[PDB]
Amino acid sequence: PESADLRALAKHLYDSYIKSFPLTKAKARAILTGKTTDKSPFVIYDMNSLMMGEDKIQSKEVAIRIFQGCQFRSVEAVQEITEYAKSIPGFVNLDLNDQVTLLKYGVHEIIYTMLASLMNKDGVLISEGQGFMTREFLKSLRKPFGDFMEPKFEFAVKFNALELDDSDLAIFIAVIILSGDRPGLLNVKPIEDIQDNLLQALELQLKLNHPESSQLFAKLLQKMTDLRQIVTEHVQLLQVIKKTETDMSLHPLL
Ligand SMILES: O=C(O)c1c(Sc2ccccc2)c2cc(Cl)ccc2n1Cc1ccc(Cl)cc1
Repeated sequence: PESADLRALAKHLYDSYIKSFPLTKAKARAILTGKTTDKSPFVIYDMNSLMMGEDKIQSKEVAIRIFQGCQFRSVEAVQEITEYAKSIPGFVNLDLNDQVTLLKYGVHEIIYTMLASLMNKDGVLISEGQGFMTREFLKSLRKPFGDFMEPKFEFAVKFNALELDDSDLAIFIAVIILSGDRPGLLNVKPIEDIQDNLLQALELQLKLNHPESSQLFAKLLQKMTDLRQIVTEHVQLLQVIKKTETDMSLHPLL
């Protein structure tokens, strides 16, 4: 009886989703189907394509500049995640430090999954679908730059297999956002109750959109906890960032 209404509420967030996320998974996999009216984006196999691809988008080296690109488009994505989380009923009624804490620990995970929406078996989409780069080239970068994005693939091959459509991610990223099992938290009640309702809606949205599917919900939550593993493992990265300041390089001619 109650669930009948929230579906609408669920779909409400769907609207804000595309209003907050300009590129949907359906359009990513679509532009990667080849059966699309739009032009096929260009691959990035070899440095030739890099030289001719920076056009279709202080820095000096580029093996760093790519990394700076990933994190830059990340700080662009968070600006979508802010307003999205705002559009969650009750979200602004929680404590400001509690909300910034919620996004504090979830951002890398949700950009992980969205990137998985732009990912595939071998490669990823760049610049709102206008580009495509390959993992094989990614393996060949100077260490540790070669190992930065591959785990992302190691998640995309597992996640995109469930082949969720945007109507599921629109609220799944909400349930990952409103997670109550984080340290340094203040108001316990609101995240518990709202995550309960969220889990109510998500349950039978999952069960409704795919009746042939067998227990995608549960194991997918298990993959949420796997995303928690990967935030446990981002501590290394945030320190490998230390390759970009005062490094005994003199530029007399450059
Ligand atoms: O300009 C971009 O949109 C982009 C960039 S930025 C860029 C990259 C190469 C030449 C010029 C800019 C980017 C960089 C990396 Cl190493 C990986 C993915 C990247 N992307 C695509 C991207 C799309 C979505 C998200 Cl969340 C993160 C990255």
